[PDB]
Formats: sequence, C-alpha cells, structure tokens
Amino acid sequence: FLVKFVKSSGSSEYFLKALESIEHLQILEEEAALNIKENDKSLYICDPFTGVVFNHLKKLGCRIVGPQVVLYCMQSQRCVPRAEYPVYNMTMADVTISCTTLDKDVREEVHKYVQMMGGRVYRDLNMSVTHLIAGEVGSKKYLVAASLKKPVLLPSWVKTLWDKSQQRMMRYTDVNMEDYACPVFLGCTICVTGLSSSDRKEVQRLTAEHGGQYSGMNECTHLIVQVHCVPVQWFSDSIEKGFCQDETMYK
Amino acid sequence: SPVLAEDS
Repeated sequence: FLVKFVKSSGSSEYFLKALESIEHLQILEEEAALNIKENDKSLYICDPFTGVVFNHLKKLGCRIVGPQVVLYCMQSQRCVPRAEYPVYNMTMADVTISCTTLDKDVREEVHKYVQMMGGRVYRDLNMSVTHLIAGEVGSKKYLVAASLKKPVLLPSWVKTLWDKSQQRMMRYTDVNMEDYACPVFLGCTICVTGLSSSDRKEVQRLTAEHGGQYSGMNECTHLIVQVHCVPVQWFSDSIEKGFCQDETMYK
Repeated sequence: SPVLAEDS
C-alpha cells in the first residue's frame, strides 16, 4: 500500500523524525491533504490527531496512523495495525485488555485509548486477554484473572500510558504495574464480629492499607466471623495471594 | 470455549 505523509500544523517532532527515515511514499502539504475528497485506501500519517485535516481524513474513512507508528514499524508494512480506527502510537502493541466493574462510559474510553495505542480490546475475558482493567474487586472476570495471575490494573494505567506517550515514544512495560495494581480490597467495606480487639485493629489497618473500607448491614460488603460472611482466612489469604479471594471458596 | 468470563 501507498504511504502519504500529511504535513500539518501543531505536529510533534516525531512527525519530522518519521520523514528522516524514508519510492512509493508521497509527502503532502496541508493544502493537498485538505483537497482530498475520497478514500484511496492508502496509509495516511497524521500528526496531531486534532484539527480540520485529521478530522477530514477521518470523516472520509481513511486509514490514519501516527508517526510513532512509523518509527515503530519502520519499513514493515505487516507491522502496521489493520483496523478501521486511527492508531496514534504502538505503546500498547501486544496488549489485549478486558474491563470489569467499570462505568460503561469509562469502559469505552479505556477501549478507545487502548485501541489508539495499538492494543486490542475484548468485551469478554477470553484466553487472549493479557491485562484486566478493573474498577474494583470481586467479579467473575476479576476472580478468573486472579486465578491465572493475569495483571489486574486500574484504569489510570491506561490513562497514564496515553498522556505520557503523547510526548515520547514508549511501551506499556515502561510503567510499573504495581503502582497501578487494583488494591486487594478496592470496593469492599469490611465488617467484623467475634474478633479480639487486637485482631480487629489489624483488620482495620490492613483494610485501609489494601484499598478497602472498614466500618466497625447495608454498608458492609463482607462480614468476618468467628453480605458475604467469611472467615478471617479469607482476609489473610486475600492479602497473601495478592487478590481478593473468591468468597464462595471460604464458606 | 475461548471465553473465560463473559461481559457484564
């Protein structure tokens, strides 16, 4: 396929750096790109992904990609993603995400940024998913990803990978997963009964430390006993294994 | 199947 670089205003330095790396490639001035009126099924390099030019080509249905994608794939045509949406860079190439327990609109934002960073997205948790994005613990997707020890990260991981990769070229491992891991008890309100005052204080502390809420029936999500009624072994195993445990396995 | 957990 042909490659048409679209010179535009507001572009980053990576656009220029992509021109210094190239005959079947055309270099279009902004005006020549504004006079396009159809979709020639060629690859268009655009930078930025804002402005009347980019939205024009996008409206026509053109295959659009950022210069970071060029610096990533270089002369490999097969390396270029093959999708109906513009890909800005390849920060998330090889990442396949699914989401769980998120607001639908946030979910679709996540999907958007992942796809724009060269990643894949599925709505179910299939065997291709490499990362689970979660807004809180406890879901079927969550427990499954835990049992397989797949990373379960917060949405911010995607956001921080977008915002940062706007300026520089990077990959998804260039951020520490641990700093964006879903806390073991995020979304949980932990309540206790029949525990020594000391153990009680321990549950309080560890709950707050692992992203949960402590409250000393409508407010509780879990009830530690000597709503989910679980033994303390559920709490300690959740902390020890690094994931909220399946409560039905601790009844 | 390839689906381990379905969409919510």
